[PDB]
Amino acid sequence: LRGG
Amino acid sequence: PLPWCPHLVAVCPIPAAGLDVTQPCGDCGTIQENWVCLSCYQVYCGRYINGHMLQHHGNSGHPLVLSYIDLSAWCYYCQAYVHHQALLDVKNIAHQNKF
Ligand SMILES: [Ca+2]
Ligand SMILES: [Zn+2]
Ligand SMILES: [Zn+2]
Ligand SMILES: [Zn+2]
Repeated sequence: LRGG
Repeated sequence: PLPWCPHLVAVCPIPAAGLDVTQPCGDCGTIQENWVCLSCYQVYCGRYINGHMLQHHGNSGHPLVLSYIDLSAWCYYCQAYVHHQALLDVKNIAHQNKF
């Protein structure tokens, strides 16, 4: 769930 | 989550041609979890796939990227999801292409  | 960030200034106009949410990663060609860069509109895979958008960030410094899976926008510098009415159009254009 960290973006990018 | 952030309701604004100082990197929203870097967001460029949506290409006149629009978006393609099924576009493959420009480096590995996967279709799994791709993101689109809100500065240059190149498409690369997420950091849980092969990390090519992260690589793109490293090469370009472009801050904000949009997920083709759930239409969340991530800022690499703020290290957070950002939601703001400046992103309304791009998310709608992506949504419309997706559905
Ligand atoms: Ca198009
Ligand atoms: Zn890739
Ligand atoms: Zn870019
Ligand atoms: Zn930011």
